[PDB]
Amino acid sequence: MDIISVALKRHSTKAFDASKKLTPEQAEQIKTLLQYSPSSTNSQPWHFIVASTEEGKARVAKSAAGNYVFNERKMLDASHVVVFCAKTAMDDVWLKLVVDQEDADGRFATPEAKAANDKGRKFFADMHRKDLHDDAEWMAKQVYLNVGNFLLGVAALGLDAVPIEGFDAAILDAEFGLKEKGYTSLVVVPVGHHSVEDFNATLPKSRLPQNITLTEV
Amino acid sequence: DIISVALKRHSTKAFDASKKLTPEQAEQIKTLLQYSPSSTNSQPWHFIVASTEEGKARVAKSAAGNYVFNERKMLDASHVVVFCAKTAMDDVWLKLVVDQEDADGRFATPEAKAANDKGRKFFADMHRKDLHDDAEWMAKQVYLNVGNFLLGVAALGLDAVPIEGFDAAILDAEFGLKEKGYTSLVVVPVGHHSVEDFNATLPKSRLPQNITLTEV
Ligand SMILES: Cc1cc2nc3c(=O)[nH]c(=O)nc-3n(C[C@H](O)[C@H](O)[C@H](O)COP(=O)(O)O)c2cc1C
Ligand SMILES: Cc1cc2nc3c(=O)[nH]c(=O)nc-3n(C[C@H](O)[C@H](O)[C@H](O)COP(=O)(O)O)c2cc1C
Ligand SMILES: NC(=O)c1cc(N2CC2)c([N+](=O)[O-])cc1[N+](=O)[O-]
Ligand SMILES: NC(=O)c1cc(N2CC2)c([N+](=O)[O-])cc1[N+](=O)[O-]
Repeated sequence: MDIISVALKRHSTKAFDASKKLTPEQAEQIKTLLQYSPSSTNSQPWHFIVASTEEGKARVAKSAAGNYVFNERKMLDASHVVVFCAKTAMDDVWLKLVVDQEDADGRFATPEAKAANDKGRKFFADMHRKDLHDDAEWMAKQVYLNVGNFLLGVAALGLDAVPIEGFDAAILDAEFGLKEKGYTSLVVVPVGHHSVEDFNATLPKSRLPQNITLTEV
Repeated sequence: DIISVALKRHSTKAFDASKKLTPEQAEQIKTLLQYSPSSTNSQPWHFIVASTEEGKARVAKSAAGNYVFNERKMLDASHVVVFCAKTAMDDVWLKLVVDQEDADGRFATPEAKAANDKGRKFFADMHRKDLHDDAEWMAKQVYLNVGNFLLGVAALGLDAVPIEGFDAAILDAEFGLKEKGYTSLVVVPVGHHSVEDFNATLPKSRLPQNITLTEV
């Protein structure tokens, strides 16, 4: 069925059925979804942690403490749990890595075309790095775009999920040693299948009317 | 299959100005923008959809400086959507959201409505008072909407291209969204690519998972 039907019917799951795992093929597909999301200048300023074992999810679940105990069950009961992370700083060695990958994938007919791409990426990278001083926020924006792509995609695969901002990033970061690796956790997304306990599965979806949020010209 | 569309979609560099969206597709595009999820269902956004040649030209003005090469995408495309984020989360917006959820029957009792409003106010207060990042927090929700939109339109058989290469100050002044309490973030022309689009035949490139993904 069309994505409009998927968009109108998907929902944030409030409780997962821990016995319903992703199929082996589905496990590979969600990884493909994560990698192929678009990003400004194809910068891909991200890293993903995909927890599928009881041990792995327990380590992620440490972040659902304090005022976030509300999300612990979700992190432990879902089949797979994805931690979306953003680079803490945009370094030149990474920018080079991106251009070389496009080059190796055959996107530049001449060594001038490749040089033109590195320059174009350098323009935006420096605009945020040197002038605006918001490269951390710029990269986080790309990660959130990835989350959006990911949420609709998994729903399209007939999978349930829930985006989570309610977790302790410092706790999660320390658990997986992300700071020293050059990353920071932003959004946690448990994916699997909802249980009968998921009260949100049967409730009507609510959104502000278009006359308030949309202008046609 | 959604994996097929994720692997086949691409950023179109040039649109065929002859291919316009059908009235059904034009409606579906707005449905996608409206139904995207957001933290606490805060929906801190505004969208400007330009379908007329005059409307599109107004948007295209934000690319007259160092972004001249982006004007053609904005004019040749059937529909052009500029994603805007609120500049500040106000109690008036917070009430509109919870009252709308109430109208839509998401609350069984007035206590749940009160609890939902309190839970959202909690997250909203934290960002403006403590973290001092409410503007970026709302902007991130808008980017999440963009991610959802790009996949959605690709699945509809439509071509699109997210554009960051535009002057937000110019675009803001054009549509007066400044006084309205919004800021332009992303421009997304939607339509059908022309035979001229070089990116259409180009292989997609992404870093391998051994670099970006850790399994535990
Ligand atoms: C960035 C982000 C963070 C979220 N964090 C949480 C969370 O911590 N807990 C939760 O139960 N839902 C969370 N949600 C889900 C939203 O509340 C939900 O998307 C919204 O109410 C609309 O409902 P729907 O997703 O079912 O359409 C989050 C959503 C987004 C976009
Ligand atoms: C936030 C954002 C801004 C972008 N801005 C531009 C732009 O100004 N010009 C352009 O040609 N492409 C732009 N793109 C498209 C990206 O360069 C493109 O998604 C990326 O190189 C990956 O290629 P793909 O979209 O074909 O998968 C933008 C993409 C994103 C996510
Ligand atoms: N990687 C790109 O697609 C790209 C290339 C250029 N250069 C070729 C024209 C520019 N830009 O210069 O603004 C901007 C982007 N961008 O996505 O932000
Ligand atoms: N009570 C809820 O079900 C709830 C709680 C949270 N926060 C506390 C974790 C968020 N949210 O943050 O978006 C959203 C919802 N929601 O209504 O979908």
